[PDB]
Amino acid sequence: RTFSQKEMAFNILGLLTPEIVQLCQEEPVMADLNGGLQFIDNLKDFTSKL
Amino acid sequence: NNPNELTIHFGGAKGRAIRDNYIGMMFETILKSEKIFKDIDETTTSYTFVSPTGLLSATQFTQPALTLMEKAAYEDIKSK
Amino acid sequence: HRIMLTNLLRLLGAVKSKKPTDTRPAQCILPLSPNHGTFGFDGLYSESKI
Amino acid sequence: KKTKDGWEYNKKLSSLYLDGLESAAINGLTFKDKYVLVTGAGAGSIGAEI
Repeated sequence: RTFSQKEMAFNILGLLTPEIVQLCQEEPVMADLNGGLQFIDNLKDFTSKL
Repeated sequence: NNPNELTIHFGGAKGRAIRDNYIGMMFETILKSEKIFKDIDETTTSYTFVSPTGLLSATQFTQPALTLMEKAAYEDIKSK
Repeated sequence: HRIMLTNLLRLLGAVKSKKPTDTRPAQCILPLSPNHGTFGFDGLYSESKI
Repeated sequence: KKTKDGWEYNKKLSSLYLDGLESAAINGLTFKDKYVLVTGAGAGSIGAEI
């Protein structure tokens, strides 16, 4: 899937939650907000094809 | 400095330990066990002390400061 | 690249230098990318993101 | 070898590289007609031995 600016902002603002804040305090947080794009083989070629 | 305001922050492990100290502080009376800092809990990230003109006049900070100035003067006197 | 990486690290370092307190960390929301060079001609964008 | 995501150890490529190393160890390695540009090859460095 592909996000809107509002959706991405909601995701990051949730990443600014108190729970993720303390999580970052105790341990660096890697938040994959990619909408499943990592599972596409040859993303550049597929994008150019589309 | 005698700051008018002073915010203690509870971020990181040291912050959690300090918050635990503040939470464990209890005002036992006759047996009731009301907490000194009722507004501090596990979900609080900070606590602010409030004074009208300066925190050095506050009882919690005045007493340690005065006890300590007297102790330090007496210990320098002892060293002499 | 300077904007995206070097001055970013300098901003974080300046905040750290300004903080003598150790109990109020600043949460740095790094805009990481899932695509480090897989897409086409982007200059040093992928370099900075990785 | 790069999988459909990241880089993981590969048996075939590793065996090829180690076989090349074995060949270089026994018979030596010719670099004739190889035009190289090496930097950071001062005395007491890996580049100097290269």
